[PDB]
Amino acid sequence: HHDITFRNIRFRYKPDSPVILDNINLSIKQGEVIGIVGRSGSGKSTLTKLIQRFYIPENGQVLIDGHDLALADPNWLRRQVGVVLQDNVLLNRSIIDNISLANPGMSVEKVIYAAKLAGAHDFISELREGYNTIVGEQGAGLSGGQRQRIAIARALVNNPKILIFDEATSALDYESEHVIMRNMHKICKGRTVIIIAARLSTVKNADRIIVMEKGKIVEQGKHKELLSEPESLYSYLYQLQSD
Ligand SMILES: Nc1ncnc2c1ncn2[C@@H]1O[C@H](COP(=O)(O)OP(=O)(O)O)[C@@H](O)[C@H]1O
Repeated sequence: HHDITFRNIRFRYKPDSPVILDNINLSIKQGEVIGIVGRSGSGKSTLTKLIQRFYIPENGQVLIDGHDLALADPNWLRRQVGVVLQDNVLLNRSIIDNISLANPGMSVEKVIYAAKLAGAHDFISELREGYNTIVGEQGAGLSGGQRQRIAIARALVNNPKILIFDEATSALDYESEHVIMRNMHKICKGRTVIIIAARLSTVKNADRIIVMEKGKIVEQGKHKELLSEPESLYSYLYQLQSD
Protein backbone atom coordinates (compact mmCIF):
# COMPACT_ATOMS: atom_id res chain seq x y z
CA HIS A 1 0.00 0.00 0.00
CA HIS A 2 1.18 3.59 -0.73
CA ASP A 3 0.72 6.12 2.04
CA ILE A 4 1.85 9.12 0.02
CA THR A 5 1.55 9.86 -3.74
CA PHE A 6 2.32 12.97 -5.74
CA ARG A 7 1.12 12.97 -9.34
CA ASN A 8 2.32 15.68 -11.71
CA ILE A 9 2.44 18.26 -8.94
CA ARG A 10 3.13 21.89 -9.94
CA PHE A 11 3.21 24.51 -7.22
CA ARG A 12 3.99 28.18 -6.70
CA TYR A 13 3.30 30.17 -3.52
CA LYS A 14 1.47 33.08 -5.16
CA PRO A 15 -0.35 33.72 -8.47
CA ASP A 16 2.64 35.28 -10.27
CA SER A 17 5.43 33.83 -8.02
CA PRO A 18 8.08 31.43 -9.39
CA VAL A 19 7.22 27.72 -9.82
CA ILE A 20 8.77 25.94 -6.82
CA LEU A 21 7.74 22.38 -7.55
CA ASP A 22 7.55 21.10 -11.05
CA ASN A 23 6.00 17.83 -12.22
CA ILE A 24 6.67 16.03 -8.95
CA ASN A 25 5.91 12.31 -9.19
CA LEU A 26 6.52 10.26 -6.07
CA SER A 27 4.89 7.26 -4.47
CA ILE A 28 5.95 6.26 -0.98
CA LYS A 29 5.02 2.82 0.36
CA GLN A 30 3.44 2.47 3.80
CA GLY A 31 6.26 2.08 6.37
CA GLU A 32 9.00 3.35 4.07
CA VAL A 33 11.55 5.68 5.61
CA ILE A 34 12.44 8.31 2.99
CA GLY A 35 15.22 10.87 3.17
CA ILE A 36 14.93 14.06 1.10
CA VAL A 37 18.10 15.92 0.33
CA GLY A 38 19.10 18.79 -1.92
CA ARG A 39 20.52 22.29 -1.77
CA SER A 40 18.80 25.04 0.20
CA GLY A 41 15.75 26.21 -1.67
CA SER A 42 15.37 23.05 -3.78
CA GLY A 43 11.79 22.62 -2.57
CA LYS A 44 12.18 19.96 0.20
CA SER A 45 10.11 21.72 2.84
CA THR A 46 7.49 22.79 0.23
CA LEU A 47 6.91 19.10 -0.61
CA THR A 48 6.00 18.53 3.08
CA LYS A 49 3.78 21.53 3.22
CA LEU A 50 1.68 20.00 0.41
CA ILE A 51 1.33 16.70 2.27
CA GLN A 52 -0.37 18.68 5.02
CA ARG A 53 -2.49 20.70 2.57
CA PHE A 54 -1.03 23.95 3.93
CA TYR A 55 -1.07 24.96 0.26
CA ILE A 56 -2.96 23.67 -2.79
CA PRO A 57 -1.14 22.77 -6.06
CA GLU A 58 -2.15 24.41 -9.35
CA ASN A 59 -1.70 21.12 -11.22
CA GLY A 60 -1.61 17.49 -10.13
CA GLN A 61 -2.73 15.54 -7.10
CA VAL A 62 -1.50 14.64 -3.66
CA LEU A 63 -2.99 11.43 -2.32
CA ILE A 64 -2.57 10.43 1.37
CA ASP A 65 -3.34 6.94 2.50
CA GLY A 66 -4.93 6.61 -0.98
CA HIS A 67 -7.22 9.66 -0.50
CA ASP A 68 -6.92 12.69 -2.90
CA LEU A 69 -6.35 15.47 -0.37
CA ALA A 70 -8.77 17.78 -2.30
CA LEU A 71 -11.57 15.52 -1.11
CA ALA A 72 -10.13 14.28 2.17
CA ASP A 73 -11.42 15.42 5.54
CA PRO A 74 -8.94 18.10 6.80
CA ASN A 75 -9.44 16.96 10.39
CA TRP A 76 -8.58 13.39 9.42
CA LEU A 77 -5.53 14.66 7.54
CA ARG A 78 -4.27 16.57 10.59
CA ARG A 79 -4.45 13.35 12.65
CA GLN A 80 -2.61 11.26 10.03
CA VAL A 81 0.55 13.42 10.01
CA GLY A 82 2.93 14.16 12.91
CA VAL A 83 5.65 16.75 12.30
CA VAL A 84 8.87 16.97 14.34
CA LEU A 85 9.26 20.75 14.44
CA GLN A 86 12.50 22.61 15.00
CA ASP A 87 12.69 25.17 17.81
CA ASN A 88 8.95 25.11 18.61
CA VAL A 89 8.75 24.04 22.21
CA LEU A 90 6.86 26.72 24.21
CA LEU A 91 9.03 28.02 27.03
CA ASN A 92 6.17 29.44 29.10
CA ARG A 93 4.50 26.04 29.35
CA SER A 94 5.12 22.67 30.98
CA ILE A 95 6.68 19.63 29.32
CA ILE A 96 3.38 17.70 29.23
CA ASP A 97 1.49 20.72 27.85
CA ASN A 98 4.15 20.96 25.14
CA ILE A 99 3.82 17.30 24.26
CA SER A 100 -0.01 17.30 24.16
CA LEU A 101 -0.32 20.63 22.32
CA ALA A 102 -2.87 19.07 19.90
CA ASN A 103 -5.32 17.14 22.09
CA PRO A 104 -5.12 18.74 25.59
CA GLY A 105 -7.25 15.83 26.93
CA MET A 106 -4.29 13.61 25.89
CA SER A 107 -3.86 10.89 28.53
CA VAL A 108 -0.76 11.09 30.75
CA GLU A 109 -0.26 7.51 29.58
CA LYS A 110 -0.19 8.60 25.93
CA VAL A 111 2.19 11.46 26.75
CA ILE A 112 4.63 9.16 28.60
CA TYR A 113 4.48 6.57 25.83
CA ALA A 114 5.40 9.19 23.23
CA ALA A 115 8.09 10.51 25.60
CA LYS A 116 9.57 6.99 25.97
CA LEU A 117 9.78 6.52 22.19
CA ALA A 118 11.33 9.98 21.88
CA GLY A 119 13.93 9.09 24.56
CA ALA A 120 12.77 12.05 26.68
CA HIS A 121 10.94 10.18 29.48
CA ASP A 122 14.12 9.33 31.35
CA PHE A 123 15.46 12.89 31.63
CA ILE A 124 11.98 14.34 32.33
CA SER A 125 11.52 11.80 35.18
CA GLU A 126 14.72 13.01 36.85
CA LEU A 127 13.56 16.64 36.96
CA ARG A 128 12.27 17.96 40.30
CA GLU A 129 8.85 18.83 38.81
CA GLY A 130 8.77 15.98 36.26
CA TYR A 131 6.34 16.54 33.37
CA ASN A 132 5.03 19.67 35.08
CA THR A 133 8.37 21.38 34.70
CA ILE A 134 8.03 24.67 32.87
CA VAL A 135 10.40 24.31 29.92
CA GLY A 136 11.62 27.93 30.02
CA GLU A 137 14.90 29.60 30.98
CA GLN A 138 15.35 30.08 34.75
CA GLY A 139 12.09 28.11 34.91
CA ALA A 140 14.32 25.03 34.52
CA GLY A 141 16.78 25.58 31.67
CA LEU A 142 16.44 22.60 29.33
CA SER A 143 18.94 22.11 26.49
CA GLY A 144 18.17 22.21 22.76
CA GLY A 145 18.66 18.46 22.51
CA GLN A 146 16.26 17.85 25.37
CA ARG A 147 13.78 20.21 23.74
CA GLN A 148 14.21 18.37 20.44
CA ARG A 149 13.31 15.08 22.07
CA ILE A 150 10.28 16.84 23.52
CA ALA A 151 9.46 17.93 19.93
CA ILE A 152 9.66 14.29 18.81
CA ALA A 153 7.31 13.20 21.61
CA ARG A 154 4.85 15.96 20.55
CA ALA A 155 4.89 14.64 16.99
CA LEU A 156 4.32 11.05 18.17
CA VAL A 157 1.67 11.51 20.86
CA ASN A 158 -1.37 10.95 18.60
CA ASN A 159 0.19 7.91 16.91
CA PRO A 160 0.43 9.40 13.38
CA LYS A 161 0.71 6.99 10.49
CA ILE A 162 3.03 9.53 8.71
CA LEU A 163 5.89 11.20 10.49
CA ILE A 164 7.87 14.13 9.01
CA PHE A 165 11.13 15.45 10.36
CA ASP A 166 11.65 19.11 9.39
CA GLU A 167 15.19 20.06 8.47
CA ALA A 168 17.53 20.51 11.43
CA THR A 169 18.40 24.14 12.07
CA SER A 170 21.02 23.48 14.80
CA ALA A 171 23.37 20.76 16.00
CA LEU A 172 22.25 18.94 19.14
CA ASP A 173 24.48 17.71 21.99
CA TYR A 174 26.06 14.26 21.52
CA GLU A 175 23.85 12.82 24.28
CA SER A 176 20.60 13.88 22.60
CA GLU A 177 21.73 12.83 19.10
CA HIS A 178 22.84 9.47 20.46
CA VAL A 179 19.53 8.85 22.22
CA ILE A 180 17.60 9.82 19.07
CA MET A 181 19.66 7.69 16.62
CA ARG A 182 19.39 4.72 19.03
CA ASN A 183 15.61 5.22 19.26
CA MET A 184 14.92 6.02 15.57
CA HIS A 185 13.78 2.52 14.71
CA LYS A 186 11.33 2.60 17.63
CA ILE A 187 10.12 6.11 16.68
CA CYS A 188 9.60 5.04 13.05
CA LYS A 189 8.22 1.56 13.63
CA GLY A 190 4.85 1.16 11.86
CA ARG A 191 5.02 4.61 10.26
CA THR A 192 5.77 6.14 6.89
CA VAL A 193 8.62 8.55 7.62
CA ILE A 194 9.99 11.50 5.68
CA ILE A 195 13.25 13.01 6.88
CA ILE A 196 14.38 16.31 5.36
CA ALA A 197 18.14 16.06 5.89
CA ALA A 198 20.60 18.92 6.03
CA ARG A 199 23.45 16.39 5.99
CA LEU A 200 23.18 13.40 3.61
CA SER A 201 24.87 11.20 6.26
CA THR A 202 21.69 11.48 8.37
CA VAL A 203 19.68 9.49 5.86
CA LYS A 204 22.37 7.08 4.56
CA ASN A 205 20.25 4.19 5.85
CA ALA A 206 16.81 5.34 4.68
CA ASP A 207 14.91 2.92 2.43
CA ARG A 208 15.17 5.48 -0.39
CA ILE A 209 16.65 8.95 -0.71
CA ILE A 210 15.02 11.57 -2.95
CA VAL A 211 17.29 14.19 -4.42
CA MET A 212 15.72 17.56 -5.21
CA GLU A 213 17.21 20.33 -7.31
CA LYS A 214 15.41 23.47 -8.44
CA GLY A 215 12.00 22.06 -7.57
CA LYS A 216 12.42 18.73 -9.40
CA ILE A 217 13.26 15.23 -8.26
CA VAL A 218 16.45 14.58 -10.16
CA GLU A 219 17.60 11.29 -8.55
CA GLN A 220 16.09 8.69 -6.25
CA GLY A 221 17.22 5.42 -4.79
CA LYS A 222 19.20 3.78 -2.04
CA HIS A 223 22.45 5.43 -0.95
CA LYS A 224 24.65 2.80 -2.62
CA GLU A 225 22.75 3.07 -5.89
CA LEU A 226 22.81 6.87 -5.93
CA LEU A 227 26.59 6.79 -5.49
CA SER A 228 26.74 4.30 -8.46
CA GLU A 229 25.24 6.83 -10.86
CA PRO A 230 28.48 8.28 -12.36
CA GLU A 231 27.95 12.10 -12.29
CA SER A 232 25.11 12.13 -9.83
CA LEU A 233 24.18 15.21 -7.89
CA TYR A 234 24.02 12.85 -4.92
CA SER A 235 27.72 11.92 -5.26
CA TYR A 236 28.58 15.57 -5.71
CA LEU A 237 26.74 16.51 -2.53
CA TYR A 238 28.28 13.48 -0.75
CA GLN A 239 31.77 14.63 -1.82
CA LEU A 240 31.06 18.23 -0.77
CA GLN A 241 30.01 17.24 2.76
CA SER A 242 32.81 14.68 3.20
CA ASP A 243 35.73 15.19 5.62
N1 LIG B 1 6.07 30.87 2.26
C1 LIG B 1 6.74 31.10 1.15
N2 LIG B 1 6.35 32.09 0.27
C2 LIG B 1 7.00 32.35 -0.92
N3 LIG B 1 8.09 31.55 -1.23
C3 LIG B 1 8.47 30.55 -0.38
C4 LIG B 1 7.84 30.32 0.83
N4 LIG B 1 8.43 29.29 1.47
C5 LIG B 1 9.47 28.89 0.70
N5 LIG B 1 9.50 29.66 -0.44
C6 LIG B 1 10.42 29.58 -1.57
O1 LIG B 1 10.29 28.30 -2.19
C7 LIG B 1 11.54 27.78 -2.57
C8 LIG B 1 11.73 26.40 -1.95
O2 LIG B 1 11.85 26.55 -0.56
P1 LIG B 1 11.89 25.30 0.42
O3 LIG B 1 10.81 24.31 0.01
O4 LIG B 1 11.78 25.81 1.84
O5 LIG B 1 13.30 24.64 0.06
P2 LIG B 1 14.23 23.67 0.93
O6 LIG B 1 13.42 23.04 2.03
O7 LIG B 1 14.81 22.64 -0.04
O8 LIG B 1 15.28 24.54 1.60
C9 LIG B 1 12.59 28.80 -2.10
O9 LIG B 1 12.82 29.64 -3.20
C10 LIG B 1 11.84 29.60 -1.07
O10 LIG B 1 12.35 30.92 -0.92
